[PDB]
Amino acid sequence: ILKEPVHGV
Amino acid sequence: GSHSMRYFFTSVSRPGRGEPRFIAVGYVDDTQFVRFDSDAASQRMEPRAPWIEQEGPEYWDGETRKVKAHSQTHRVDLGTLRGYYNQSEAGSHTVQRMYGCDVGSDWRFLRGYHQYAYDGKDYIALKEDLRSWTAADMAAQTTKHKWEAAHVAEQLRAYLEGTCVEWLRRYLENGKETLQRTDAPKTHMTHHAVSDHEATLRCWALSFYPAEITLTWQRDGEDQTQDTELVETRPAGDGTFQKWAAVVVPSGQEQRYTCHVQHEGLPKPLTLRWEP
Amino acid sequence: PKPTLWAEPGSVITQGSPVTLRCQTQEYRLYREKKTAPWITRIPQELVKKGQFPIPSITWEHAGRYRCYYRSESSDPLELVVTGAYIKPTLSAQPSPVVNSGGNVTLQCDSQVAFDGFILCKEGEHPQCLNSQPHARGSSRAIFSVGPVSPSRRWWYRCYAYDSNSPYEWSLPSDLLELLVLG
Amino acid sequence: IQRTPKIQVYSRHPAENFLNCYVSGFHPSDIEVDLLKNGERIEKVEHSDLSFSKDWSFYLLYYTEFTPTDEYACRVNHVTLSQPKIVKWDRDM
Repeated sequence: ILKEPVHGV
Repeated sequence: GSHSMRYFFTSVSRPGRGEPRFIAVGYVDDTQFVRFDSDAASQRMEPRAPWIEQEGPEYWDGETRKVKAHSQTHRVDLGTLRGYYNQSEAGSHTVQRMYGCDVGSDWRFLRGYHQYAYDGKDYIALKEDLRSWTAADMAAQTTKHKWEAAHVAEQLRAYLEGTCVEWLRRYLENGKETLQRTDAPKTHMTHHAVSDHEATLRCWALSFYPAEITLTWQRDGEDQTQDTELVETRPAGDGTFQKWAAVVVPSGQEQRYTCHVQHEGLPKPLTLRWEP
Repeated sequence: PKPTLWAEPGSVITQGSPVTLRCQTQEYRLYREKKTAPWITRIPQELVKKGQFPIPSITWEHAGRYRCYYRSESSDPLELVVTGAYIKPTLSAQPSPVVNSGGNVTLQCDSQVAFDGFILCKEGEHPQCLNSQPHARGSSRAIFSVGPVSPSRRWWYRCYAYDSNSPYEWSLPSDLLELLVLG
Repeated sequence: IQRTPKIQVYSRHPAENFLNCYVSGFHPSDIEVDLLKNGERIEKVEHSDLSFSKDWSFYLLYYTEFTPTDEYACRVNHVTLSQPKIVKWDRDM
């Protein structure tokens, strides 16, 4: 699956 | 034995031309199983493997909210990045980002990884302990700070050793015949003529998986190397892979040669002998 | 009795353009080392007779070494260079395009494409070059010491980017960099 | 730091089908790939999803069905090639 949350640089 | 599920993300700004394009692609080893593409009529994360096909809504709903999320967070990084570098509007830029986790011959985790890069250049990767970062680049700490700080390497360290590996195993099962099985390399040999004195000898290897593999020439049991063209292991286009290693040989001496092939899908490594 | 192998207008043709090879009986063989060149086999016998091997719109495919013979002996090698395939690199004069009459200087063919080999040819009358490599590792920027100059002659240049893994495959030449010799 | 792509015009299987143009190790992504028969761009050009390596250089795959029968080649124009690099399918590379 997908990691979350994804963070902005 | 060992396996690995990992993701690829790539947003690429296109000034004027509306919003930047975003692409997400998933792999378990060398088998693609999901994808995203802001330009496709789908607007949803899509299945590319029979074994992921068998995942109910809960899955495809979630994966879309998350890719979407990813789809967005990068969209901004793209300009945020452009700031850190102060770059004009007229001119595209590419933000990449890959991450995945591997597992030893026991499916109990080997290692996790998470890297980022702006414009085909390493930007900030996650150190191997998965608690620290490596911001190779000056105003790349601006993100290193926001992260080593906000504690991402923390709850990200939880994903890699957690959910990541867990789902990697779930997939490994649902896709036993595809994922855990191999496709030995079908091989043959071509002999093109160069001239009166020389002639090339090429050793092929088609329709095989994993894409991992080695190919070498042994003239009289003396491996050759720098003088051996070696195309990158290329995608057959049907899940399998092909690769060939050719060598320029003295015309009338081919019999001396033997091709050597190694591949997880081969019990003993095969030693193809040009002239038996 | 090996013959003379040349080209017209000669080798180093900018892609898209045309070039022709030549030799010296009536028996004429031609071959590209390291890997056959199929275009040769397509030349009408109506040419081999005379020993003429034409190229309409030259492309990297051709690019490579070539020899001539017929049995006899192989002619001296002919280095066929295709140019203007890849994007152009930028030519700079470190640190001033302006040097005093009589002085060593420094040219710097910098490139935006990842490449590992460069050439520098004085355009000012035929072109005469010099090959070079990148001193940095992540960098694809080559350097050339030059001169010593003098006003008694115009030192103008252009450069090329190529990948060692296809040498007869060059980039477009850079904009002509004219030098300014004083005193 | 841009970079031309590694081109490979090859068939899924040998003469005894599908036509592949494999562009790899290239950067930026923005790329143009066309499959062509005797010179005419082929329609229905199918492709892989964009992806890349460790060094970040992308890699793609355009493929169409066909037969080893007429000329064949792959047209390609990146932002690294002034004009489209074409590549004829060598039955044997």
